[PDB]
Amino acid sequence: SMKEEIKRLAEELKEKTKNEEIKRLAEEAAELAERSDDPEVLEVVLKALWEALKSKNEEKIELLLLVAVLVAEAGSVDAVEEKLEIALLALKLAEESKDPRIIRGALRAAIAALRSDDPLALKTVKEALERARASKDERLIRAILAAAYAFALLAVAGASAERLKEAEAIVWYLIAAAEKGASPQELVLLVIEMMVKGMGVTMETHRSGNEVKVVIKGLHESQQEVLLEAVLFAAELMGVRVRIRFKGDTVTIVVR
Amino acid sequence: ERKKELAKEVIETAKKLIEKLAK
Amino acid sequence: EEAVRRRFEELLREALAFRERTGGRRETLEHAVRLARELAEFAASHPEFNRQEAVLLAIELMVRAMGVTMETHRSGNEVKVVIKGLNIDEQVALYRAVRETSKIMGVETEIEVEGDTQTIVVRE
Repeated sequence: SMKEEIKRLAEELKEKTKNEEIKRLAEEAAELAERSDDPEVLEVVLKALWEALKSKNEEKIELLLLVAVLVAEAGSVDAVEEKLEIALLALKLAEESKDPRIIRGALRAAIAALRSDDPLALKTVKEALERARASKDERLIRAILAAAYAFALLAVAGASAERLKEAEAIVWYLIAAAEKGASPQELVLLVIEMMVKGMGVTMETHRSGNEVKVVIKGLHESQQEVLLEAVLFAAELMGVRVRIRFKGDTVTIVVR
Repeated sequence: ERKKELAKEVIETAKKLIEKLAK
Repeated sequence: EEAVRRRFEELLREALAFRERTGGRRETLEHAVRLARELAEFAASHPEFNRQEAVLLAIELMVRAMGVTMETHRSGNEVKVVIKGLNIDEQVALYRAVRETSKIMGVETEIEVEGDTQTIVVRE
């Protein structure tokens, strides 16, 4: 079968690269391909897998497998139009930029977005990708994608639709802040403030000595993981170094 | 209908980005 | 004590034989956290085994199933184990596992995440 080749080439790729990121993505792409009975999606997965085996840049294998996972989630049976729209924006935006951080950020944001069937969430990342498609400011593009991915992580977590409603305004402020020329340090803080507000918890951000120190109490275990994923990805995307220290459900972040 | 349009648009663009990342 | 260490090798040959073998669920990063929890649940059953030793054995049992490095420098009654070379999904699995094991062992630990490195301070 067309899925039989996908399983063979996917399992044959995990025994090649020694990056755990390649292992989880190639396996995830194959698993999504078994649901999709669309032969056109099975062709994109088979072409991306066969082209990723030949390439050995590893980071190119990442971006190639990212397209395989994204085009497979869109090929999921009974896919809403807006889902396919979000993917096209990310696929186009990845082709329209040379920074590998934008190609990864755009693809990963759309992948996490299609995970949740939340219509308020699908529109927040869709309008965000449209705005990044127009501007050429790389920092603005990365901030829009970092906010779209963090917003998607809140929706995948399954927070209240009211909580996501508040988080939407934080995304709008975040995209506007990068439009006004905000620093990369302060934009990450806006990403953090969207997480604490979208999960119904309180914060206590401090600031003294050219180093913002945001402490957050009340976060449960699962909430600290969703915070850690969004804050880390946004930190790597914006390009700033942060420290996320844990101690009895009191996360403390140090940006600089 | 338009879902069939965006269906082709996602599949074509995906195969175009794959070729761009390959070279 | 003598039985606590024996259970560690049974789980270490499970974490290594699972990370080595191709196929199966490549998403069994939870199986690593399962092995770390099975080790500390066992260690809690023997209340004479060192808590700090149980957490250190679970962190090591984790980094073997993930395939990363681990260095431990000891100061006073605290040991500082630093794990290096983690992606975002590994930063979350290692954090969740150390958070589980030190909780089911009833011992204070503090974590610090930064990029690809995760520093753990296991204190008695």
